[PDB]
Amino acid sequence: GKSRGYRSGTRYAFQRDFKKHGAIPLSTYLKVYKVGDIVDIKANGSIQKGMPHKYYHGKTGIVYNVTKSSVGVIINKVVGNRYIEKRVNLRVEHVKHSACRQEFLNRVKSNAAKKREAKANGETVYLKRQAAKPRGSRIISTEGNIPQTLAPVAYETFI
Amino acid sequence: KSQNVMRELRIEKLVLNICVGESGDRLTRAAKVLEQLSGQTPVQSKARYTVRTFGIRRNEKIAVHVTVRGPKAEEILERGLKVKEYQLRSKNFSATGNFGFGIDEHIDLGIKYDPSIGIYGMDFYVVMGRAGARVTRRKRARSTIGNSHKTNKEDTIQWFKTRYDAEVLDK
Amino acid sequence: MQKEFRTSAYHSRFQTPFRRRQEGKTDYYQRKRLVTQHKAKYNSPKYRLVVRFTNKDIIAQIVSAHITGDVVFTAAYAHELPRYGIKYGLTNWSAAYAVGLLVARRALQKLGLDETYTGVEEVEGEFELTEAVEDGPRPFKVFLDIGLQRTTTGARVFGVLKGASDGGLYVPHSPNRFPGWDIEAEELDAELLRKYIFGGHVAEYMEELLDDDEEKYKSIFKNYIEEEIESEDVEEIYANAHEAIRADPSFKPTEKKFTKEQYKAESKKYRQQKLTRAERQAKVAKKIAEFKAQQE
Amino acid sequence: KNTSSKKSDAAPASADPAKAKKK
Amino acid sequence: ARRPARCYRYCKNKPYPKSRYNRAVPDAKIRIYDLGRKKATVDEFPLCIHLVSNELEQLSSEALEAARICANKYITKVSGRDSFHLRVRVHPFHVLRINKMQGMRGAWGKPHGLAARVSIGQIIMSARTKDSNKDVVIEGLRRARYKFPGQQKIIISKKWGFTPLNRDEYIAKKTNGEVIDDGAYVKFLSRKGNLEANLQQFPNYQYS
RNA sequence: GAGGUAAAGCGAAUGAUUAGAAGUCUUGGGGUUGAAAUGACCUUAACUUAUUCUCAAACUUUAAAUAUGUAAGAAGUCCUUGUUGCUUAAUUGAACGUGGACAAUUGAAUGAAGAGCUUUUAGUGGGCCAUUUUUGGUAAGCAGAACUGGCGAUGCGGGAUGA
RNA sequence: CCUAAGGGGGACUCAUGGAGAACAGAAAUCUCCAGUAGAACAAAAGGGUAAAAGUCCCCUUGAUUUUGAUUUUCAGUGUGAA
RNA sequence: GGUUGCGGCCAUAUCUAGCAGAAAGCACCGUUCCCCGUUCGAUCAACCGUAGUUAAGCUGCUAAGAGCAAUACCGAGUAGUGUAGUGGGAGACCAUACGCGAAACUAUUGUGCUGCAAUCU
Ligand SMILES: NC[C@@H]1O[C@H](O[C@H]2[C@@H](O)[C@H](O[C@@H]3[C@@H](O)[C@H](N)C[C@H](N)[C@H]3O[C@H]3O[C@H](CO)[C@@H](O)[C@H](O)[C@H]3N)O[C@@H]2CO)[C@H](N)[C@@H](O)[C@@H]1O
Ligand SMILES: NC[C@@H]1O[C@H](O[C@H]2[C@@H](O)[C@H](O[C@@H]3[C@@H](O)[C@H](N)C[C@H](N)[C@H]3O[C@H]3O[C@H](CO)[C@@H](O)[C@H](O)[C@H]3N)O[C@@H]2CO)[C@H](N)[C@@H](O)[C@@H]1O
Ligand SMILES: [Mg+2]
Ligand SMILES: [Mg+2]
Ligand SMILES: [Mg+2]
Ligand SMILES: [Mg+2]
Ligand SMILES: [Mg+2]
Ligand SMILES: [Mg+2]
Ligand SMILES: [Mg+2]
Ligand SMILES: [Mg+2]
Ligand SMILES: [Mg+2]
Ligand SMILES: [Mg+2]
Ligand SMILES: [Mg+2]
Ligand SMILES: [Mg+2]
Ligand SMILES: [Mg+2]
Ligand SMILES: [Mg+2]
Ligand SMILES: [Mg+2]
Ligand SMILES: [Mg+2]
Ligand SMILES: [Mg+2]
Ligand SMILES: [Mg+2]
Ligand SMILES: [Mg+2]
Ligand SMILES: [Mg+2]
Ligand SMILES: [Mg+2]
Ligand SMILES: [Mg+2]
Ligand SMILES: [Mg+2]
Ligand SMILES: [Mg+2]
Ligand SMILES: [Mg+2]
Ligand SMILES: [Mg+2]
Ligand SMILES: [Mg+2]
Ligand SMILES: [Mg+2]
Repeated sequence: GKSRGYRSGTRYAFQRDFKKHGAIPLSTYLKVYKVGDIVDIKANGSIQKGMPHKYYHGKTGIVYNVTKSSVGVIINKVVGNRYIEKRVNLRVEHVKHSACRQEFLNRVKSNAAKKREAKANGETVYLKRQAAKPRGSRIISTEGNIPQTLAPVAYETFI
Repeated sequence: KSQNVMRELRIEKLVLNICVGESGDRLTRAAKVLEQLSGQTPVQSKARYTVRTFGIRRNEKIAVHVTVRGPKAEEILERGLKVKEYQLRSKNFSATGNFGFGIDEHIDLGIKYDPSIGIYGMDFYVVMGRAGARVTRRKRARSTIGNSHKTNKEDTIQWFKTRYDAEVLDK
Repeated sequence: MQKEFRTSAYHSRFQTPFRRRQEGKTDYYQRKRLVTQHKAKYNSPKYRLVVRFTNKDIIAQIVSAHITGDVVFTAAYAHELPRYGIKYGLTNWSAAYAVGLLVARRALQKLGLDETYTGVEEVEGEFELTEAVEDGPRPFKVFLDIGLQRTTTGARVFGVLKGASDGGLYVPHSPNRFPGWDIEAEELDAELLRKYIFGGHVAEYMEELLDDDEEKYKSIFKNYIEEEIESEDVEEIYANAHEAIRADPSFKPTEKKFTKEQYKAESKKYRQQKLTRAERQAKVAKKIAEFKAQQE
Repeated sequence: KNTSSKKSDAAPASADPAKAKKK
Repeated sequence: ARRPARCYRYCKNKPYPKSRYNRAVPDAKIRIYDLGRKKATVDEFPLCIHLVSNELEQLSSEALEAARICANKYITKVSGRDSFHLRVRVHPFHVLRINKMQGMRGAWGKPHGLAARVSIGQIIMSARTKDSNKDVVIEGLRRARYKFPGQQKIIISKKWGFTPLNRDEYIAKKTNGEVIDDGAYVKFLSRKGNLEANLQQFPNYQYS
């Protein structure tokens, strides 16, 4: 007999973290979610109402609806050869703001401040990010660092 | 300082046990004797589980006990120490500073005998404690009592010998 | 031979509760229920009336909760009452009513809701809730937070409740936990509530004890004896205070005999200070050496 | 009249451990 | 009854131990793992010789018992029953299955025997004895090698007996008072924990 | 962001498991009894303490690699104040807006015979093979899954010959 | 299977061990201390739960009405369930 | 800086054993007419702040403490693993190549930080 129930295979996924069981710290209930916010979904095993399905555990999406104790999140789920918009109702215990917004919103502010300062200075500044490039030339001083010559060591048994 | 007023040993409570092995009228009579002696409605204890050998079943009312505190506890206690001629054992004192003994007839205590009631033996246990035990029993900010403020076996035995001029043998 | 319980594995796998639960001070079940706000009322906070009783003081605070910690809006303590004319019995049920009214009036003054939402100016002890004024801003809403204190009919926390309700704050409540509620006949004897508001029970105790055990009235109610205040003039003590509380509910801080820095330096004079690593190394070496004396 | 109430969550059992005549 | 061992040589299945899920498992033929003078102190038998697996393989409990008896017998024959302490270092916890005891329908097998799953470089047998008994103990192991499938190497340990210390580090730590006897084994001094208890347990501790 | 597989662990929980050692008032027994005292002794067995060998698909604190969700702007960021029967104690907010500011380095790489959209219909719905992960089985040119690539549907050069 | 084993509130803390109390003993009842859950939660197992979701008490019927949206299985049809 | 009330993160905060703690606060502490709850004013309820105490709670310090946290020319570029070959080996398995890379262990260091309000020698 095959078993494919709603919470099948969630033995470890829906567990609380080790030494992190019990009551929810109330910052979870004090956070404010607005329509358009990006939130990660991670199911709390101790709150059984409003739990996401195991598919959305570990997924990240956008809030589209705000209710008394829950938020609505839009997830794009792959079904065959296209994506389908899934609209999941989640209590805020299973939701956390995505930390990817605050870095990108910070890169926008930093770009704006430098650009307006080069404009103030009558100069130019380049803002496109670049991947790490190969390192330049350099000179190695040997004062205190004359090279030590190594050789492969013979075979030994240590038991 | 070890000689502080608030370190004074004193009785917190005395608990009265009659473990009648059966149910019905006899247990009711034990409750009546306890109500006579203490002046308070006693409480009936139900078996926590069933034993056929003892003739008890779970939730069958077997025993009766009552808790008394204050001056009355001292009076009932001295009435019971009179039956023992003021001579307890070393073993009778627990490591937590509590002590107890057991009488065999309740008319030796000094109450009227009724043939209908009969005689019940009775079991006595005293919970000793200094001031400040409410710390471990209050609702808000419950904590433990520090080790020096705790009641132990030796302090209670010495306190009992001094306050009652009795001897605690150790056979 | 029994098993040792406090093993190293026992300490390793132990999960400490929240710090303020292990102190036995916060009921986080009730706190969560009080604080959480409808998420569609996005940043509008819910306001709590925290009421706490010490052996000598009544603390009443209006609090809103935030992620960095709770923030006090206003606070009224029972030791402010001597300014208003109540110097003794700083833990009456009536002192609780006075503290609630004081914190209510002070909060409405801070907000600007004085002429509108005065409250029950003629206190007869009847159950009543502050109704909003039509075509105007709603009254300041606060929910009572009694903490760990048990809810009993006749408790002092509901004295702060009734005072704050009469002070103009809208605090949702029912009268069945007030003194004077008949549980058999589900109606409130408002006469007995008015009695409790103006120290009637204490006054009845003064007259009844002086005429039975005069010596005991001399020990329990000394301060009343040295002020020549009898039972018959207790009601006015609160009634005057009430008026004064409504006349100027503003907070006056104690003139400070010292500044923060002198207090800090004096307290800093005490408090043991941690030993340096070298110090404890010398200490351990000394103890190691001093263990020789039992080689036998 | 008044009776002690139950505190032990092992309400549904049968006998008890610890019991076993051998000890 | 018993199939040839070639049918169960390789670790083809996941570990299948006795558990709450299979209970009707026979007992391993090997029950005895320490032989010779197992109560000897650490200084009596300084020389250690291991029989090490050079194969990732399964060894039956039957083979373990046979090799153990062979080695024990030879060494007691040549050097005496009190000249060594032999220890078998692998325990057969993996249950083998047999099917017939129609066709392939419902073919989940029943417990048939037990085997130890050994790795490359894993020690199978350890023998602590005196040095003068080296050539004896080695030949005792060389015969036992014949009862096993695959390749095994006889390696003389650099360490003192069954301790994790080399034959030189043990002498340094012993003359420094950091080692005490515990019957057949020893306890080493720790520079962590209760100072008084550590000092009490090691009176001869020359502190630095 | 999520994960609980490889590995690792067992003087960490659970469960399993080899060996001694030191101790304890229900030591579990035998033995030397002294006349009986349960109060010693020799012993084996229990427990307790600190150690020791070996383990887990349906154990686990930890915990990869590979694989996996989101974001990387003009539909963006900020300022001001309009609408509402929703919301706030509110002149507080929510959503959607008017007006204003930030100009081609408009905010990573690489590519893009361009992107988006619609209708209609065929055949097919027995599969098999190779590497690797993997289950049952002693195993099978056996049976069953995972990813990819293939044969089928494909000739050509090589493997003599061979899907 | 359950008028509670549903709903709300409140109070309490469970398994187990040690030390103690007439008959009473390994197991009857009482007391203190310890006690991260080693228990209990109808029924398989897993997850979850400690001023509770467990034990006890009080009051109840939200196991009610109208229909929409969504999640799982999915063709993104139905049914069940949420 | 101490202290109280309400807190955030939830052991660097816990556990065990000692010792110390000015001021204020907190606390233990005294009493039972009244509201209230108990077998028991022990808990809960109310009153007094009067008769007493820092003994306890609490706070701080001590401990080659247990536990916890952090760091690393610690272990270890080890185990494992993505990719490759008409590589080795009868096989089991192993080496090499381009990449990623643990856990245990060891050593060292640390033992709450902090928001709002009030108060104090
Ligand atoms: N091991 C046998 C002994 O050593 C020598 O024998 C040598 C060889 O005969 C023997 O080699 C055999 C080989 O014969 C046979 N055809 C193939 C087999 N795999 C090899 O086996 C060898 O190598 C494998 C590793 O590949 C090892 O696992 C195994 O232990 C080893 N014997 O192993 C030795 C070298 O590896 C002596 N000639 C012989 O007399 C003696 O018994
Ligand atoms: N970052 C510039 C972007 O321009 C885009 O589009 C711009 C235009 O391409 C687009 O078209 C606009 C049209 O909307 C508006 N109602 C009239 C206007 N003439 C058009 O714009 C264009 O059309 C003409 C005619 O061919 C061109 O010659 C000329 O390039 C330009 N004026 O509208 C925008 C200008 O109003 C986005 N729509 C705009 O939101 C965004 O700011
Ligand atoms: Mg439900
Ligand atoms: Mg509550
Ligand atoms: Mg054959
Ligand atoms: Mg799994
Ligand atoms: Mg696993
Ligand atoms: Mg593994
Ligand atoms: Mg590990
Ligand atoms: Mg283990
Ligand atoms: Mg370990
Ligand atoms: Mg174990
Ligand atoms: Mg067709
Ligand atoms: Mg078709
Ligand atoms: Mg076919
Ligand atoms: Mg066909
Ligand atoms: Mg075909
Ligand atoms: Mg081809
Ligand atoms: Mg060809
Ligand atoms: Mg060929
Ligand atoms: Mg239920
Ligand atoms: Mg119910
Ligand atoms: Mg409750
Ligand atoms: Mg356990
Ligand atoms: Mg257990
Ligand atoms: Mg619609
Ligand atoms: Mg559907
Ligand atoms: Mg459906
Ligand atoms: Mg179903
Ligand atoms: Mg439903």
